[PDB]
Amino acid sequence: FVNQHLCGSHLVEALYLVCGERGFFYTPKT
Amino acid sequence: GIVEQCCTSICSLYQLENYCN
Repeated sequence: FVNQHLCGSHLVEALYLVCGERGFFYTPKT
Repeated sequence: GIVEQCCTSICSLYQLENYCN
């Protein structure tokens, strides 16, 4: 799932699955 | 940032993990 173009909700969902209990930050404007 | 690395170019696990807390 990781090795592709990931945009929008699809990117948020990949972060969710990979980071698990660590959580994550999503900062699209950087 | 994440959009440039993962949306407009091909994502990787290495890069995704840069955004885990």
